Amino acid sequence: PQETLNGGITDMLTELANFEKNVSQAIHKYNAYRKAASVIAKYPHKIKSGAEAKKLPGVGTKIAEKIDEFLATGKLRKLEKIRQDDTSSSINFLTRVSGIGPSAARKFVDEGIKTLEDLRKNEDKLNHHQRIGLKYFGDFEKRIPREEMLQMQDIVLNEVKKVDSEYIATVCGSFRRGAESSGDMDVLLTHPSFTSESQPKLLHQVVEQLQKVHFITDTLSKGETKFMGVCQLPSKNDEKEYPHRRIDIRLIPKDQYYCGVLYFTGSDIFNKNMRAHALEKGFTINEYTIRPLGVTGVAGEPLPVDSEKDIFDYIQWKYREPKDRSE
DNA sequence: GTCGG
DNA sequence: GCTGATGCGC
DNA sequence: CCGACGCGCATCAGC
Ligand code: NA
Ligand code: NA
Ligand code: NA
Ligand code: NA
Repeated sequence: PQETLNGGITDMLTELANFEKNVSQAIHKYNAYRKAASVIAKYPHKIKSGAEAKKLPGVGTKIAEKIDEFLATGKLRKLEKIRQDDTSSSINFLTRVSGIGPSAARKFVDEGIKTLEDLRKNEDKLNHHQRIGLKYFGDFEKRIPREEMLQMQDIVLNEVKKVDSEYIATVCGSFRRGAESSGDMDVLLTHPSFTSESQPKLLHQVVEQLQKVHFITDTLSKGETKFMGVCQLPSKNDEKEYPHRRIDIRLIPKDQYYCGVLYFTGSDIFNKNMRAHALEKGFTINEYTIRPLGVTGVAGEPLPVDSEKDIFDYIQWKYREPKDRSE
């Protein structure tokens, strides 16, 4: 299907989704709208009525009614109204800043802070994360072309190996599945010395080396097992500099590493299907391990996993290449 | 808002 | 000061 | 009808 097919409807549902999440603070409604937009975005036909759309899982009575209004009038009165609402449109907007969620956006708008310009004039009211989100507001909304992700991976793999050749690092996400672009860089890291029964500095050493070579430019958060920050590729001589990008690095116990790589590689639809299969096969798979299930539903100890394939073998599933994990 | 036990 | 709740992003 | 739809880190709220 193509955007122009039911783009009006999916755009409408997505906009409704955002107001539910950022203004009404109804996360489940936010996801209901997203689910509806997704199922419709995959429908290979230009919808002619709400009834037609209602046959799709995720589209109920209310969304069907909204589709009827949109099809007959080319808009939704409720959406048009909230769109022009100064307060709501501002709260919704501010959450685009990383660090500013529904609560913060609401507080800011309540005190007259509604724009980036306003945020810029009120630095003392923003925490460290929010300040970084503001500074890179534009860059963070740009996608990362695969070619750049490759350049970024080169650097990450090189520096990690440089700190300790025994580290194992894997860039996951859609990138690992072959995507032509990514929204950020997700790095999974492990070390043989680190197991579930196991140093509290394995992550630090890597983050530090990446900062030393000036790849990592800012830190949103950093703990013993998870780092979230900002990075930027070196500027091509006198050529325009690259935009700053979001990068996360997670340290995971060796014995849980591949369940992690499998999970963070996705896609989400694939994960859902694989776990479903695992269950019907007597196994339960989460991001950390795969465990057998007894005849009464009791989970046993986690099974040994030394590769993604081990996971597939357990559930009698043929190994699936990342490129083929779209679903 | 949608689904389903 | 410490402990648990909350916000946030994923 | 009516409940469902996980966790690390930064920071706050309460003691
Ligand atoms: Na439906
Ligand atoms: Na935000
Ligand atoms: Na946001
Ligand atoms: Na070595």
